[PDB]
Amino acid sequence: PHWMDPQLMGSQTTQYSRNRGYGDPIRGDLPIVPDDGGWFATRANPAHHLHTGALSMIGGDASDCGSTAVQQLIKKYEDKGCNNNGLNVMSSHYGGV
Amino acid sequence: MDPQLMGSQTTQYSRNRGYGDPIRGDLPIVPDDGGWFATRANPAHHLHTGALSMIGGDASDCGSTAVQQLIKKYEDKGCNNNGLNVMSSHYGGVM
Amino acid sequence: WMDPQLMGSQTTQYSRNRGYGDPIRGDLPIVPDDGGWFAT
Amino acid sequence: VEYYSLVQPWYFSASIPVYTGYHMYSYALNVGSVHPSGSTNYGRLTNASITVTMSPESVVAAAGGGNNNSGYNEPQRFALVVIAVNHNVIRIMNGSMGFPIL
Amino acid sequence: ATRVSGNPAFGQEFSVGVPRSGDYVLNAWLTLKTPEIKLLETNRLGANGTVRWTKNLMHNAVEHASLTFNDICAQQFNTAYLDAWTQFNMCEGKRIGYDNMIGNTSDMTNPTPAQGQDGARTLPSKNLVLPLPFFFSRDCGLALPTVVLPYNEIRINIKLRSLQELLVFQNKDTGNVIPISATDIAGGLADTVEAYVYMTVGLVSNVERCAMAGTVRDMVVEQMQAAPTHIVNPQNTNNVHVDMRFSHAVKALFFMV
Amino acid sequence: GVTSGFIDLATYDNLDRALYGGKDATTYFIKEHYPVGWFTKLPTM
Amino acid sequence: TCTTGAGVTSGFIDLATYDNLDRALYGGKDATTYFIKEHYPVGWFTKLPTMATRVSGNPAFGQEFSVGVPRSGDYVLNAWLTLKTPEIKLLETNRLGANGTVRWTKNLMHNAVEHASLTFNDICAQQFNTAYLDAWTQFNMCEGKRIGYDNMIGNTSDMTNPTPAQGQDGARTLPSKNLVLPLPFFFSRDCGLALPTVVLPYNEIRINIKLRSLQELLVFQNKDTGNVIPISATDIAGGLADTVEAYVYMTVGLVSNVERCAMAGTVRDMVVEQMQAAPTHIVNPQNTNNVHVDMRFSHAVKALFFMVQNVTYKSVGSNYTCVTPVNGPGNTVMEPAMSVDPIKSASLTYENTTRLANMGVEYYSLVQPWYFSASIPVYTGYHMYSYALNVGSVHPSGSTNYGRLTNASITVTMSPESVVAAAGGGNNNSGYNEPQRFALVVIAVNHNVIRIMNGSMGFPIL
Repeated sequence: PHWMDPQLMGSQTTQYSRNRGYGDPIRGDLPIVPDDGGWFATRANPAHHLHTGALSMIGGDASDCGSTAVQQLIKKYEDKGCNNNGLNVMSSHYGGV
Repeated sequence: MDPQLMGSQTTQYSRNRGYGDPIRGDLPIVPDDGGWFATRANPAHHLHTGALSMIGGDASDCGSTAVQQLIKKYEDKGCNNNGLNVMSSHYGGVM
Repeated sequence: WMDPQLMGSQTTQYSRNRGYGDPIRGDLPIVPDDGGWFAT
Repeated sequence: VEYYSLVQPWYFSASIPVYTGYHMYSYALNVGSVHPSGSTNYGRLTNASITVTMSPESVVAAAGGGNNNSGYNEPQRFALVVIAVNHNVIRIMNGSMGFPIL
Repeated sequence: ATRVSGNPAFGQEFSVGVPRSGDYVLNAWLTLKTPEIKLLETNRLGANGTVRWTKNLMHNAVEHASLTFNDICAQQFNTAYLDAWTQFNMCEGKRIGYDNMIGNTSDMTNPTPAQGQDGARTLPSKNLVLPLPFFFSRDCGLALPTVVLPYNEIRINIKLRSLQELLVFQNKDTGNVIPISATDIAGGLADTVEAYVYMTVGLVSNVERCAMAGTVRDMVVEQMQAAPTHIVNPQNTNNVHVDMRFSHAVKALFFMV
Repeated sequence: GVTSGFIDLATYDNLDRALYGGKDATTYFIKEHYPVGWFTKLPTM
Repeated sequence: TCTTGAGVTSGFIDLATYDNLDRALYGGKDATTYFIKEHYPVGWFTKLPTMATRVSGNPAFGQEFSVGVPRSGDYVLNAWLTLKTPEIKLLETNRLGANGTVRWTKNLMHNAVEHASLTFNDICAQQFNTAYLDAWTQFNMCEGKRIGYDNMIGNTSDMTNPTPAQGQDGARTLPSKNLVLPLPFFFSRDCGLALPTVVLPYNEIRINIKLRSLQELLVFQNKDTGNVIPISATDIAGGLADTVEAYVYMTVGLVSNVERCAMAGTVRDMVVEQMQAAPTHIVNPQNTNNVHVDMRFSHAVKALFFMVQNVTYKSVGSNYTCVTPVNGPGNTVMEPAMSVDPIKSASLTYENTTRLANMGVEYYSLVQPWYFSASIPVYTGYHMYSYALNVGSVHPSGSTNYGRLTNASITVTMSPESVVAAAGGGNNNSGYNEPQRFALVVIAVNHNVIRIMNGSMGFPIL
């Protein structure tokens, strides 16, 4: 039952450096391993030097959802084979490169 | 007329596709059928696929879930002798 | 109490749609629409 | 008329109007409640009517001849309006919206 | 909101679509900027003529406001229903705010004499907001699954009223009202009006946003039914019988002459 | 737009997990409905 | 039939109307019914008021006094401060002479009560001031209690009525009546959140209140030109009473012995709401028409209350209008010819990502309070933006934590009325006769978690 327990009882969240602000809010910072040494080797901490981005929750394409279930549904549903009353249409792919 | 009949044309999206979310694609919904007040909408030109494929994708190297291991591995963690027991912020994202 | 009120049984009452029917000869016997989508 | 004007809003509403008119009769315990309360559907009911008896002030103001800055300097006309509020059910499935009861 | 049908003008009807990219739309309000009114010395009533905005500038000039899906008439509200609802279900504390935000500021309803008279006050020009009462705006638990409804087209149609009946032209002596004319006021009557529709959307985490997909959902909503108006002549008769006809489970009946 | 919505959705931490989140966390925009009794009322002298 | 006075058959035809649509709403074996209220037992408890013993000096205007919270109870759930105003007697020998009036400032309480803080041992857990008090009382005010609150805190049309000198027609004495201000705290927000004095035997609970000097509480107006100058001891008879008597009354509760020892020795987590104020920023509409303020907050903010406060005269307070009030007819204060909020439009930016565009001032003034609050302010100013569905609800709703958020900024566009009132040139009794100055204030309300264990409190997340 010491005095001033509340100040020393608990924990505080990590505080980020001013460099973290420049990171892309949507796309997380690229994972780059820091270097060490005694010659101009900055030992910056990625924990408060990297930005995780906003993609972590929105992305994932687990089973349904995302940009794969809709891809499969569109590919299955859109019709193929001749045109008859028309001039033929090709299937446009929405994949990445 | 041979050059005209040669080849095809790109798909024609309906005006409803322009109201969708451009960043993240809208949810895949199977259209209903029937002869009573049922619309046979075509998802191919009625849905928006979003942009979660060109910039998105959980790559082996890139990805927030790939930076997570780096952050945890290089985090000091434990209890320190010169601070106030800094707590590990957890990103996750499970609602 | 409540015996006079709950002893009886009221007669059926028809909707206003029946008032437009043919009095001399009745309407044709047709089954009604049943379903969970725009079904009366 | 004071019944609909004051007594009904006192019990089955969240407020009482501050102007003349606006007569209410509610079958539900709370008008503003989204959750359904007591109500009678008029589709199964046969024809229903409302009888209204008007005040002598209206009949003596319908004819003109009033002096200046009295409001009824000219003949006055009236029109009765009736509004009801009802519940309904909406079903969402297969990316479509529609009533399941029609 | 991206307007795609017509243009906002007094006396015309314009439609606005409800876009996706939200998850649950739960609030909609129409903002409209009133013009500048300046009485002229050439009015027919001359000195004995005053011009003032009508009572409930908003809740007027907005009638037959409808919400529809695809091409089916879904729900509608009008002036009398708006007045009854805002007179009966008004929450105290917000009453002053509403009676200041829908007009009725005692600066637009105060008569203004002509230019040559002692009172040369002009009717101020400002913008007013009317929150559209819809089933989704009634409660936070009722919201449109916009992502789950990609195969429809939600439309909101607003039909404004002409500027002729929005301005009361009173006579200072006999208390008579006559229709306004373009030459009565300076600058004419601007038929075009400046107005927009704003909506509030909600965003949710994907893990449940697309876990709620592919399901059937049921909602309970409230609509109105307005009987056609009946002309009443107290001179001939004192008692009037009016027969109604409604369909669904009526909750309450509002009436007034 | 919705980029700002994504930005302030991405702000998630331990306090946010303590307050919101969880598999059993009841969400808004979805109101459960339960049946009530069937009754009627009318004034009487 | 008959439909006599005691008629009941008319409802049977209404009951008969039940087919295919009311089956979904009513009916069912599991359907609940009205007219049968379920009764459940509750706890056994009593409550009574209790004086709080002073610990640091005596109350005095312009000074700070501290009072220790009375322990040995079971739960503390109300606290309020009562203070008796002095007696004001104008003198004909005042500096302003005949053309001079003295009156109490608008909102006498919420002024001379600032930096009201609650401390556990030697660490602060909550602190509020004038701006937060005004915003909260204008946005979360239950109707019917407005007149009572006005009588409690001043502006009762009697304290703030200008009084001319003794030799003039108006020689009324300003009454010396006691005023009561409830203290909004996390334990006072709801009865569910109450301080466990039985579970806190080791911590010491203290409340610090700092008053304001009497010089900056009396409006010394000029009768004709509407000029405000600081008051002096020789201006009024009897001098200035620097020392005043003030009491803090606190309500404590008691619980049954069965539950007093049942919950002893447990780890408890409580969710509370607190405030945090951005540093003031002087606004000069003459140079630039836009003003940007950086918001640097930490925890899960719930709403942001902002306004622009006229700061021309220190004597006048709670004036968020471009023109200061002046004396009017009938020895009553009246609003000047023009009285509008200096804010025209505002926007929010998240590091070059504008979350909220250049929306009009009427949005924050009317649309936001009408949807996500319990009341709409009746005075000009007091704009808000709430991330939560209901501000007044203690239960957490939608919110964002600024700790992981980058530098956020708020931008405001000035108004033509403010930019013309900033310079002088106003005529007599126009209010803006002298040049006007404005300042911008930003308030944030956020959530936090407090843990009780081992007979002590603390913040597990800091």
